[PDB]
Amino acid sequence: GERVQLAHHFSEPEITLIIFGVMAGVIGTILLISYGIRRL
Amino acid sequence: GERVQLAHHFSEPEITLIIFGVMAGVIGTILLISYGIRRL
Amino acid sequence: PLQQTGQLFGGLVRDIRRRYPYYLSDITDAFSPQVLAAVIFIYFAALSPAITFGGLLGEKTRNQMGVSELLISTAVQGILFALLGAQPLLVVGFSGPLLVFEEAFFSFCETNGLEYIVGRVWIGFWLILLVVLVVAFEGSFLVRFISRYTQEIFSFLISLIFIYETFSKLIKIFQDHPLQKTYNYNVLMVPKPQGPLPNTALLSLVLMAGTFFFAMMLRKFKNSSYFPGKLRRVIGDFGVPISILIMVLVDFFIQDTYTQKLSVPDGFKVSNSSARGWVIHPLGLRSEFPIWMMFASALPALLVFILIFLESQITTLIVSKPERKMVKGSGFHLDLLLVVGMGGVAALFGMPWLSATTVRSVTHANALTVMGKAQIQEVKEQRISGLLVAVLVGLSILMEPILSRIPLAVLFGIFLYMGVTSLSGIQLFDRILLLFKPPKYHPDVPYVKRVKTWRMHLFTGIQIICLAVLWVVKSTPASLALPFVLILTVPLRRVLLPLIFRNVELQCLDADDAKAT
Amino acid sequence: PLQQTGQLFGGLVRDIRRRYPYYLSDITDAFSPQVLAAVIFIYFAALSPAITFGGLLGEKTRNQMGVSELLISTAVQGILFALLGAQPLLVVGFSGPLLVFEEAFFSFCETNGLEYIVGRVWIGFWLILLVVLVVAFEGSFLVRFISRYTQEIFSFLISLIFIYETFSKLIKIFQDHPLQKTYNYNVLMVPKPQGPLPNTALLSLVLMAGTFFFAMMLRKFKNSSYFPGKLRRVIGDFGVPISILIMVLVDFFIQDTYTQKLSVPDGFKVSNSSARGWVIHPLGLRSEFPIWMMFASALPALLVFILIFLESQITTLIVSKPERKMVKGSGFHLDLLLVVGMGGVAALFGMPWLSATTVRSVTHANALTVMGKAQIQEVKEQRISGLLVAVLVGLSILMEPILSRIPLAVLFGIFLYMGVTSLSGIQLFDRILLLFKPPKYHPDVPYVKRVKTWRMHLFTGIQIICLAVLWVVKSTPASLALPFVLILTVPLRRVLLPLIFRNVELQCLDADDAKAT
Ligand SMILES: CCCCCCCC(=O)OC[C@H](COP(=O)(O)O[C@@H]1[C@H](O)[C@H](O)[C@@H](OP(=O)(O)O)[C@H](OP(=O)(O)O)[C@H]1O)OC(=O)CCCCCCC
Ligand SMILES: CCCCCCCC(=O)OC[C@H](COP(=O)(O)O[C@@H]1[C@H](O)[C@H](O)[C@@H](OP(=O)(O)O)[C@H](OP(=O)(O)O)[C@H]1O)OC(=O)CCCCCCC
Ligand SMILES: *[C@@H]1O[C@H](CO)[C@@H](O[C@@H]2O[C@H](CO)[C@@H](O)[C@H](O)[C@H]2NC(C)=O)[C@H](O)[C@H]1NC(C)=O
Ligand SMILES: *[C@@H]1O[C@H](CO)[C@@H](O[C@@H]2O[C@H](CO)[C@@H](O)[C@H](O)[C@H]2NC(C)=O)[C@H](O)[C@H]1NC(C)=O
Ligand SMILES: CC(C)CCC[C@@H](C)[C@H]1CC[C@H]2[C@@H]3CC=C4C[C@@H](O)CC[C@]4(C)[C@H]3CC[C@]12C
Ligand SMILES: CC(C)CCC[C@@H](C)[C@H]1CC[C@H]2[C@@H]3CC=C4C[C@@H](O)CC[C@]4(C)[C@H]3CC[C@]12C
Repeated sequence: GERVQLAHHFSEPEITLIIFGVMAGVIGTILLISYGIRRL
Repeated sequence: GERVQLAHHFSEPEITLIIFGVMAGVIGTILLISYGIRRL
Repeated sequence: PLQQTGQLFGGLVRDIRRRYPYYLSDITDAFSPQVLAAVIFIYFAALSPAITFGGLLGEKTRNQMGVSELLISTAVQGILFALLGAQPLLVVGFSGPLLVFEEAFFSFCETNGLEYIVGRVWIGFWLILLVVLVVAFEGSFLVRFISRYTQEIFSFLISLIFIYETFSKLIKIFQDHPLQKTYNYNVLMVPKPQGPLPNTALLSLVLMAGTFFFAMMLRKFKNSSYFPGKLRRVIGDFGVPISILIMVLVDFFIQDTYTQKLSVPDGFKVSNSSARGWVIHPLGLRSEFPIWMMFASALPALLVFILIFLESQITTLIVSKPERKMVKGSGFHLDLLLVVGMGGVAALFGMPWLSATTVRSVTHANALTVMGKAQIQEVKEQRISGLLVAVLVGLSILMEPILSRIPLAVLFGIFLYMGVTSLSGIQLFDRILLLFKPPKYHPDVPYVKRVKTWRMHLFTGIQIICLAVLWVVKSTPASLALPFVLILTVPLRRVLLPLIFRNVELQCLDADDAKAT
Repeated sequence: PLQQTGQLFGGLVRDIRRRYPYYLSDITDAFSPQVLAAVIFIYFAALSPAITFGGLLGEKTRNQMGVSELLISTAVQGILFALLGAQPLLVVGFSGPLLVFEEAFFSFCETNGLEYIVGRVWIGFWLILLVVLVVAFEGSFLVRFISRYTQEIFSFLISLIFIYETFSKLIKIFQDHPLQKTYNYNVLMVPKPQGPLPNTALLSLVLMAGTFFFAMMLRKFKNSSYFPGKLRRVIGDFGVPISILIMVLVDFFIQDTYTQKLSVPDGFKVSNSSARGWVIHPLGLRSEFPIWMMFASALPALLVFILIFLESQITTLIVSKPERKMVKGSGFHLDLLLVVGMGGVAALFGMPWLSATTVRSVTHANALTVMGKAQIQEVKEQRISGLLVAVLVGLSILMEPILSRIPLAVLFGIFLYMGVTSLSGIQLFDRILLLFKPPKYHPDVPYVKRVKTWRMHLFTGIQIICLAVLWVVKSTPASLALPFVLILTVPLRRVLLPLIFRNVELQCLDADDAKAT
């Protein structure tokens, strides 16, 4: 980025892909729970 | 008046009365002449 | 009112019998707040031009006639005209053509080594002779040949001149204190600033714009549908005093910035105590007055009589149209006699002769005009308003602490308001507006629904050429020929216009009461 | 548009099918000069608040986010919203509550030793989670309970706030350069003048007043009967650009006097290159970002979502009323999804999140509104205007020599014009005007002819109390609670108001389409 930045295990695209995958998993879990409810 | 003014034989009221009397005489003469015309 | 009886002083007697029966109403009809608001309006509207013309006269004639003499003459003639006049709504005061004539006569007296004030005395002596003959022989009956054409041309020209002078004063203020990057913070202030000062011109512009905006907004609020009707009309009548007070307070609470204030003389004394006294000898002050100039004063007397006659009679025609709901009568012979006789008498005391100014009288009439449920209903025709205006003008010297805190820019905005409001009733200004409008938006008026559009536009354009010609003459050293060129419009209407327009077209376009033939 | 389908993403799909068939018309309907005039209007109307808020953000956050990031985010989000939105008349830009939240979050991060920009990244990440759940569960259907009451209260309050800030900027300009008798002519100018300067505040006031006057006069001239109709309407459409050009030329022809101008950054670079880059690591830039704040950021994300949701949805309700002749439809699900998702994405790049501002979108809708012979005729509903505004905002950095000659006072007059023109369609403003009118002058409208005068006045005064309460909240450090107090008006309409008013009175006073029950 700019000047000196702390070096992490994951780069920015990797960590943002992981965060987006976790968000998508949470959204899918919530939608599946909502689909399960209102039917039984 | 003010400061030093030139001396006159007639004062201001006297000269203005004389001038107004001459003017009134001229006006009366003109009126009498106009009365004479438009009749004969 | 303009009929010829054939009797000596016939018009003068008829004027007295027409208006003086309404003398009791001319005092009891002033008991209303609108009259007081009109008094407050016309007090400034007549005082400020009086101060300006007195200063100009003092600077141009070495203070032989100045602010004090003009103020005293205005007060005396206004009081006498309000008490004895047949059209009390006229405001008699100094005018531009009078200043031009005074400049020319002072130049003539300086060139020939004559006494200027004594020459004025002899002119005033010759003025009394002319007016008495004209009144006795009913010379005011020639005013009936001054139709709506000449009246509206004169009114539009005079309003344009007033607005142009109002803007030129602001231009002069901006020029005297230009917007500069740096200024001298130590500049002598007495009697006037000797150098440019910061924030002066911009504050003057702000004050003028705010005064005009507040006056116009309160005038629109009068006809609006807000507040109870009584309170709404009371506030609308006092729109100009409220705007003046607001802008005066605004300038008062800005201490640091300098703005020019109203300046009045210290006391009731002649402008130059080293030149003349209160009564000027007709035979001369320092040197004996020559006999030849006593008879030679008739031609300047003729010019002054022509100027005063045209101004006063056209102003009386404008303010006393039947469409203005004036149901009390106007006297052409009595007002002319009073004005010219008072001028001739005040010439003896070294005081300037006055005339019925058009803008001030039209503003006085409009400030007393009552609008009913858009439509003119009545006019507060009374003598108390003009009498109070003249009394306050005379007392303006003694109320210096009040006047010394009033800026000129406030009065500039008031002048702009007067100029824009004096154009309401002029059909020439209405037909000028129709030049920029499509024909389908033209109003339901006799000169539109009975005349072709291009014919009306050509008739308006002929009037515009006359306005340009009169404007050019004013901007020339021979500006005293303006009354003659103005009179020359009457042959244009009565002779040349029928050669190109039909009788019905001229009746619709030039109507004495806006009638459809 | 506000119906509940019961299917996941049901509102999102219906909004797409409602508007995207009109996508071809969304380009062809913009081939008109009024669209170009609206572009020139909204470009400045969005650029100047963007510059001001960017400067304030840079001052309040130590340049972590500043003018350049805000401009880039505004351009990108405006382009993507115009290309993909369902109501393209909305203007996406920064707002005051967002600035307050940024202040609070920067203070919180400084107190707890947290990296501000990484916290913003995590909040924006939490923002994307909230909007997807709301859109999928049709959470945008709850806006149907926001009737005319809350909408008009919010619009009136926002317009009053805009006018108040516009006047306070001029007050601050006057305070920076007070009117003084003496000035220091040796004042440093770079970067800004460190001392008072003459003729500055007065010239700013003159420029603002003249800009407002010209804008209002051209707005009147649009509906006037002068000139040919096509040319007159073309001139009226370009009234705001014409006023801006006239006042800019007036200020340009005054070289000596200094006036504050627009200030854009030199290039497309971050405000502080020593703090952050274009892409911010979610794990931290300098210090390791703790895990607990990654979950604790949901509550500030909830607050941001509430603010953006209320602003955008109430603005969409205002701009899409049936009385505004909107015949193309609006999307409450698609627009909210796009706005919040783009804000969350831009948060990852260290750029501010945006919302559909009320005043800018209302002005954009009004600038595209076609007026018939009093009655709204149609609205130029198209995507080209907002796209061009966003493109010009992005290109504002490259055109500094053009923007550097435009004073802020001209923009102040333009903002005053926007504020006074944003109160047209609000019935609350109309009923406030009826408080100063006699009952016989009230118009023949359903909320007057079916409701007693004092009942309507009490109903209006209840809203005035809500306006005062909302104004007091903004003047407190807890101004982020303004959306909650605004929401509290919804129970007032449906719980407390029926306890004092009849059903017909509430139907007439709070009508979805201004009907007589
Ligand atoms: C400060 C003012 C007093 C504050 C106290 C507030 C209390 C207060 O002022 O009510 C009294 C009065 C109500 O009485 P009301 O409406 O009957 O009075 C009518 C009103 O004066 C109209 O203006 C008149 O018509 P116009 O104009 O001549 O054509 C009309 O005369 P007419 O033709 O029917 O015979 C009058 O009847 O005022 C109002 O008009 C309401 C607007 C008040 C707005 C006040 C906003 C401040
Ligand atoms: C600068 C333009 C050229 C100048 C050269 C001057 C020569 C010149 O401009 O004449 C052409 C044209 C005349 O044609 P015309 O009067 O028929 O034009 C009408 C006019 O445009 C109205 O505004 C229209 O109504 P609206 O507004 O849509 O409701 C009306 O349409 P409609 O509803 O009846 O069907 C039009 O018919 O101009 C004018 O409009 C007169 C005022 C011009 C003012 C003078 C220019 C200052
Ligand atoms: C008052 O009048 C006197 C004389 O009429 C003026 O004195 C003259 O001033 C002008 C201007 O320089 C010159 O002609 C002479 O200096 C003076 N001439 C005589 C004969 O005295 C005096 O200036 C006037 N007062 C004011 C204020 O202008
Ligand atoms: C850009 O950011 C740096 C730090 O990231 C700022 O430097 C700080 O400035 C403040 C203001 O006095 C002080 O805390 C220190 O001088 C600096 N702190 C550190 C840790 O270096 C810098 O001021 C920012 N740039 C601007 C224009 O504000
Ligand atoms: C029109 C008015 C002014 C009247 C007409 C003026 C003529 C006809 C009259 C009126 C007053 C007269 C003057 C009155 C007094 C004097 C002083 C005397 O020692 C010589 C004659 C002389 C100078 C007169 C000359 C003629 C005169 C000027
Ligand atoms: C609402 C959105 C942001 C998703 C919810 C965030 C939570 C559930 C998840 C998303 C991604 C996750 C991170 C992914 C990777 C790592 C690196 C590891 O060395 C420490 C834990 C850490 C830092 C995780 C912490 C928990 C985390 C932040």
